[PDB]
Amino acid sequence: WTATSGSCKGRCFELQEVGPPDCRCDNLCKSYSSCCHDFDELCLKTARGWECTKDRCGEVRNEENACHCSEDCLSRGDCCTNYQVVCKGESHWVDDDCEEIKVPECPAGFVRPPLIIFSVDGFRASYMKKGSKVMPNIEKLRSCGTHAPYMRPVYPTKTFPNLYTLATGLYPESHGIVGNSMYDPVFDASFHLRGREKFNHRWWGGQPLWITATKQGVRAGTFFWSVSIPHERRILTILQWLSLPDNERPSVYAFYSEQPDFSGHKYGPFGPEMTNPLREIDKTVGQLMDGLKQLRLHRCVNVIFVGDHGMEDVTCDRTEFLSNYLTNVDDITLVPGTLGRIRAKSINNSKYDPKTIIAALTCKKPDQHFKPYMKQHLPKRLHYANNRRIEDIHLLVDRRWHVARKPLDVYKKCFFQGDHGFDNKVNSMQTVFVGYGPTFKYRTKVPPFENIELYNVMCDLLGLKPAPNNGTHGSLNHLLRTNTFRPTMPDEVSRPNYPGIMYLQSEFDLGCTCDDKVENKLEELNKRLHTKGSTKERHLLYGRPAVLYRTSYDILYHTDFESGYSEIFLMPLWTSYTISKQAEVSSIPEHLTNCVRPDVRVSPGFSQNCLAYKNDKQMSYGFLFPPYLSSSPEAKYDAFLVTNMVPMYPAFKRVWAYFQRVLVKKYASERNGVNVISGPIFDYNYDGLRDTEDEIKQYVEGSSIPVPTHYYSIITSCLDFTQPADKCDGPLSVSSFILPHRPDNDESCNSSEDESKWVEELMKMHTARVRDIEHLTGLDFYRKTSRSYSEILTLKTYLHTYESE
Ligand SMILES: *[C@@H]1O[C@H](CO)[C@@H](O[C@@H]2O[C@H](CO)[C@@H](O[C@@H]3O[C@H](CO[C@H]4O[C@H](CO)[C@@H](O)[C@H](O[C@H]5O[C@H](CO)[C@@H](O)[C@H](O)[C@@H]5O[C@H]5O[C@H](CO)[C@@H](O)[C@H](O)[C@@H]5O)[C@@H]4O)[C@@H](O)[C@H](O[C@H]4O[C@H](CO)[C@@H](O)[C@H](O)[C@@H]4O[C@H]4O[C@H](CO)[C@@H](O)[C@H](O)[C@@H]4O)[C@@H]3O)[C@H](O)[C@H]2NC(C)=O)[C@H](O)[C@H]1NC(C)=O
Ligand SMILES: Cc1nnn(Cc2cc(C(F)(F)F)ccc2/C=C/C(=O)N(C)CCOc2ccccc2)n1
Ligand SMILES: [Ca+2]
Ligand SMILES: [Ca+2]
Ligand SMILES: [Cl-]
Ligand SMILES: [K+]
Ligand code: NA
Ligand SMILES: [Zn+2]
Repeated sequence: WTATSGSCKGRCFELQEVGPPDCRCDNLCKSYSSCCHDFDELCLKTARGWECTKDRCGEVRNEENACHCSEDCLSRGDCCTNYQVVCKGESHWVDDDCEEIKVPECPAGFVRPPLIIFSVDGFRASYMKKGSKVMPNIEKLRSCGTHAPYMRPVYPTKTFPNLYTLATGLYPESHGIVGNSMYDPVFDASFHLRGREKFNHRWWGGQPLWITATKQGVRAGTFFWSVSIPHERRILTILQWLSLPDNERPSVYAFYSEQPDFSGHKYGPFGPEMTNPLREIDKTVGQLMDGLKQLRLHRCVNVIFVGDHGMEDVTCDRTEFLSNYLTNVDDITLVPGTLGRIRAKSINNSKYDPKTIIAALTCKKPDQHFKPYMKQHLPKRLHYANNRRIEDIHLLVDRRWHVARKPLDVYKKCFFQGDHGFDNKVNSMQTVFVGYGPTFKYRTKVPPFENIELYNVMCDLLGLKPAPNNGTHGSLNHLLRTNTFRPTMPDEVSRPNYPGIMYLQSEFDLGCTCDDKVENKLEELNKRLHTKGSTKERHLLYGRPAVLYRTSYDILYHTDFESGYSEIFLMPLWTSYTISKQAEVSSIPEHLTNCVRPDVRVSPGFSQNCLAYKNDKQMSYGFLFPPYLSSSPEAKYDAFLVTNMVPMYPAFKRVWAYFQRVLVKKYASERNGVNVISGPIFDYNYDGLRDTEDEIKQYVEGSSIPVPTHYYSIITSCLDFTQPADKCDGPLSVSSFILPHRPDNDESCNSSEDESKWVEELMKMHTARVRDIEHLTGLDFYRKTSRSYSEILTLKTYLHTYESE
């Protein structure tokens, strides 16, 4: 209930929104159906349009008018944005040459440069080049400011998850807005774009930028706009707020455009009808910049032009129907479209089995355009599992496609030609970033980066301390002229032991065997030196990783590789080795096929054993340092040490062996040497963080050997590939993966074929940032380089996406 017969006089777009049944005059009153009776008359004036004309110059102020052309308007802050151009012979901002903004040039009384976030829904990254002729204002922001070729959205590439990630720096699984539509089973309530439940604050986790600002004494304009408030009115409202007295004036604002998304759905990302919405957005940016220029704020404000996601071609005919795969289709609820989320229609259904639903949806049609997953098996780079609002069963849908439950759903609701929501690596889902102003760099292009990083930078721009978030603070320092954040490397928590030879062969009763009783002082001092770490600078090129949690571990040196061996998990946390361009792949000799050798530096009690693997009919083993890449027949023996062994399903060993035998050498050949660090990951609770030992749900039968959920590798070389990996003078290049350690290859529909036809594609699907591996292991990599730490943080957030240009 609203007493809508209070008034909006003097209250239009009030920043402190008032409590029911007192009526409202804020940005969102329309959305709540709670505006005072006179809101439209007083706050949504339209009389005479949005532009000054020659006859209106120096007019008498008429309060009915949408904006003003009178002499007093500038003091008041409510001139039409083109007032100085029409009435004072000024030029439009877009027609002025750009000039470096070295320092904020702000009116007296401004304590910090304001920040204006200009957010555009569905603005696909390629619009910057493809629409450049019709977007002169945006092109000036882009060419004169700092820009990335594209910005990576989060998954799912929907509006609400992405705007709220922008606001918070958090993955959807952490902020809780995991879709445009959601069921929370704790609340037993549903969240939808249309309706009232989305207004409840219990949906919205983390701490968005406007709250961060308020908590720290920085006033914020309201970020949200009701759809019926015209764009010119949103711009004029921001320009009036900027004219408030110092004590009332916000320092941070957002504008939101529903375009070009709205038209993109109807006409496709590049429909001829798309030109007009792009023109209209540009004119809005123009009105803002002209308006700032009139207020002498155009070299004072930092402006961010940013999108939430792109737009792909998707039509009705490109729909897969679950009714074509499932006989029980009415016993499930599907969240449909450009992703699928499945749960049971009724929690009282005891015969609902997710395992049989997944099997019925797996590799059933030759060109099947979606892939089912238990959410914990989704690529770790999506960070899309650790929320009760995300259903256990997920469908990753191919770009250009929809999934629906039954044909009736699609023709009882062709309407649309564009949609979005797909995997956030997909080129069509990429969006835009431009920063322009005194705090951003001048005429600078930066590499693509993820939208989770922006909250930290917006905090830097405003002098705020960010709430804990998923950005890596410092990794975007290269966007900024000043206000950079200078972090220190985290402190190592556990120091390693460096064990020497302390055990006799016969102390080990591991059920292991090796044919190694082979027979010199020239070569014996040599092997001892290698065991003392003489080759370690070749194989540990960027220093040893730091262990950031409490544990007991040993550094083990060898001719070809160095490892940090966990006495708790009975295997390496990490294994590091360098493979030059010239290196040769050899085979495992016949005599060594089932060889596993005791490591006389490590107690039998801290070792794996072969009997456990023999007993465990499901589990086999592999090696972290590949025997195939040994430098010599003699060095090869080190690769068979029980301390280089890890538990591996036979199905996974196909993957691992092809990676180690074929791909490592291929990358060394393509990149001029590679350094590789590989290791296990344990993430049984799918939270993206390193498990403690008491979280482990599976061990090798009858043993204390924990089974990894994933295996990682980080493959580093010189960015200038004319220099070998081990003699690199400048910036580095990295690609990494987090491969799921699965007992079958059901994920890969073509896995009955030769590994050359499917393994590399699997690895590409599971591409990862070094930072993702750090969260999952509690390690910190690249500790000893000569590069600036900010540059290393950028390297650690890099994701190799394997999309064309
Ligand atoms: C991305 O960045 C974010 C931000 O840094 C990282 O998320 C953090 O991860 C931390 C580790 O998991 C986590 O710390 C926990 O906090 C608990 C207190 O939580 C409340 O307070 C904070 C601060 O105000 C608040 O932000 C939280 O908000 C969450 O929960 C509400 C629901 O009420 C949501 O609205 C909101 O969206 C958000 O949800 C997300 O986080 C939770 C986990 O907290 C998930 O379950 C959700 O799915 C969703 O992802 C909270 O309101 C605190 O109680 C925890 O302490 C327990 O665990 C520690 C381990 O050290 C143990 O020592 C303690 O004793 C304690 O254990 C006891 O409780 C157990 C569970 O009930 C029980 O089993 C035991 O027996 C014990 O009695 C813990 O410290 C932090 O909250 C979140 N923050 C956010 C914002 O999500 C994230 O990890 C990063 N991601 C990656 C990949 O790096
Ligand atoms: C989602 C989400 N999360 N945060 N925002 C605000 C926002 C943020 C940011 C950013 F980039 F700076 F972060 C930029 C713009 C916005 C504004 C969004 C907006 O005006 N709309 C989506 C229309 C009205 O929508 C609603 C939504 C809920 C309730 C009532 C109305 N939107
Ligand atoms: Ca959107
Ligand atoms: Ca975990
Ligand atoms: Cl959704
Ligand atoms: K076995
Ligand atoms: Na398969
Ligand atoms: Zn959309």
